[PDB]
This record gives sequence, C-alpha cells and structure tokens, in this order.
Amino acid sequence: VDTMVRESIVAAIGDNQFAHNKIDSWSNNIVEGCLKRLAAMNKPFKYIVTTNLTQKAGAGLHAASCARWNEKTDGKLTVQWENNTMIVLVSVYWLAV
Amino acid sequence: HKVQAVLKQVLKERIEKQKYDPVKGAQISKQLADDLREKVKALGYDRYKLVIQVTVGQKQGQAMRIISRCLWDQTNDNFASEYYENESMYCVCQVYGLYY
Repeated sequence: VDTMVRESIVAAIGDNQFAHNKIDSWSNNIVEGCLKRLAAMNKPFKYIVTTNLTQKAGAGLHAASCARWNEKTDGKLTVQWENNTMIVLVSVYWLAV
Repeated sequence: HKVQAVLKQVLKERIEKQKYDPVKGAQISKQLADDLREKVKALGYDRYKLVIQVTVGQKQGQAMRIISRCLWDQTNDNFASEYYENESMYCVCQVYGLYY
C-alpha cells in the first residue's frame, strides 16, 4: 500500500536538490500525488495525509507520531526518504467511518 | 485559542530555563510530546482526538518555514501551529483537532 507511495516519491524527488521557494510546492504536489495514491485505494475511511521536507544541515533529529484512538480500526503508515541534501517524510493516517 | 495558548504554556513549562540538548533530547522530546498529548487529553476532551507534530531545533538563523498540505474530513478536523524560540531552543508544534 505504501510501497507504491515510496516508488512514487523516489520517482518524483529522487536525487534532486533543495530549492526553498518551491519546497512547500513540492510538498503540495506530493500531497496531491499521495492523494491520488489514496484515491486509487479509496478504502471508505477518514484519511489524513501529511508531508515533511527538510535540508540536511547537520542537526540530529528523531520523529514519529501518536494518538489515542480505536486501536483496531485506526492506523498509521509511513515512508521516509533522503538524498544528499534533503529528507522527506510522508505519513497517512486511517480513522474509521 | 485558549487550548493553543495553554499548549504554548505547556511548551514553556517544559522548556523554561532550558536549552536544546542532543544528549537530554531523546527523553526531553519524549517528555515534550507526551506532555502535549496529556494536555490535549486532559479536561477539554469531548469525544475528540489530537494528532501531534513537534520540531525542536538549535539556533542558527538561516531561512526556515513550515507548511503542511493535507486532505481531511472538513467539519470535524481542525489545525493550528505554534512557534517559539529562546536563547538556544527553537520549538514548533502542530496540532490537529479531530473527532474521535
């Protein structure tokens, strides 16, 4: 489910380089791309999609996300990507209806 | 927002007199995230949930911004952002107030 997302991300921003004024824009396109990736699966759920992108500048970081949800129907899926100067994180969250 | 103001109060109440530290930072950031979760999951919970993001950084003064593009169920999912800085710690919080 997320492997096609990862291949989409490696297709979109593979080995590319930072430019800050379109960085958010890439995020938007990624969010739209992942939206189509959600719209291809269309499981009847409440979906949440989020991206993060950050320059490799030399500060150490740690990241994850949590909630307090109905544990059997609500879930999280993720893809981390990186290159020489950038880090990319995409997250999808399932809440049931 | 009242809740946002008290979440920023929680941010300071964590990080006052402090500086960002690589060695304290795993436990410090776990305490940060869990304390903001405990804030939003205290009184003020009415069959909701909160989805959380936290960023903590050292002070260098380059060009940095935040943005987030989502798709959500519209009437039940809301969002807010918080920024703060001090002598050595930048801290940003992103809160997603969603119906459980």
